[PDB]
Amino acid sequence: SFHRVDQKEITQLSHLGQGTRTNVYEGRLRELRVVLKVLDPSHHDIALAFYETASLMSQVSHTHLAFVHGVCVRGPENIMVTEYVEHGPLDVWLRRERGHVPMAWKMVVAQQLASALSYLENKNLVHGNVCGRNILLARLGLAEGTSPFIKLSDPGVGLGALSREERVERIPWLAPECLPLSTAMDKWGFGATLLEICFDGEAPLQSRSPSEKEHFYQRQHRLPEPSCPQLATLTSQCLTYEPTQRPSFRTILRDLTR
Repeated sequence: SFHRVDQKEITQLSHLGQGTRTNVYEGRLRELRVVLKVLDPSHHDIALAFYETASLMSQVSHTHLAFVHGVCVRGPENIMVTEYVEHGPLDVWLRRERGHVPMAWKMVVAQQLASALSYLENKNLVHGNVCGRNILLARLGLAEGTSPFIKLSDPGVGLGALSREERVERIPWLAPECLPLSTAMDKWGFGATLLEICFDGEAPLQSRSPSEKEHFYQRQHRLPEPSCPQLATLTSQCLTYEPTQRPSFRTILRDLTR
């Protein structure tokens, strides 16, 4: 159950990057500013999972969830059409602007992200790809008199269909119980994303090889506590290996607002 987008209705512009089994381009939709996520040549089950993401994210709404417009099926190309959010991914922005972003700014985006994930929890819908790359900046909020505004993008190809190798590369955003689907995984993803934001877009463990990322989870080592000193109790509660011990998003949002 998703919108079929006819190929006459879209224009493809420049290449922005590569997502999980995708090439991502800027585009136009007749007009709206969009991103075009072109799937790799794939087995039908990967294409199904791609369609499933588009279907689920088409039937939810939130101020801090980016729009999904539909899928264009050119034969045998599959292209998801989604919102272009003006200032792009949070991780790249933070790295370019590092040492100019105050703590108070970071508290605002954490609250906004927790709001969106509170709604998804209430809807009992798994995201499965909460990370800096999928947080998009609609307003910058650094100028005097302003505050930032973010949007969480769709998860792309559903986590359930990816290979073990791909799951290892998503450490430490990936919930440990997903290494060998519940809404509990998104608590861990959220916690990992808060560390990423606090470290100015440098996630922990990203200078290490895949086998060393996996080994860290095998031993069950505890991730570092944030440079944002207020957040430490919260990130550690989110990043606990036992999923049932992680707090609800009602509790997370409540604690962040004060």
